[PDB]
Amino acid sequence: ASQRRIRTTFTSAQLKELERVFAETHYPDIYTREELALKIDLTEARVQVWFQNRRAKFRKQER
Repeated sequence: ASQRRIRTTFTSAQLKELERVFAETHYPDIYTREELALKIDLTEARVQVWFQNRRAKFRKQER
């Protein structure tokens, strides 16, 4: 099952990696999301949510 979309379930190491990938690729593709899912050991849906919310936050903070 997926995790709550508004809850953080990641470590500082996991968030660091997720942030790094975001900076490089803002919209992970099929295979990238798959690998990301393996990195966090959670459904791909969880990756999609994180990057979707992170992208929204980016746009809000974008100047």
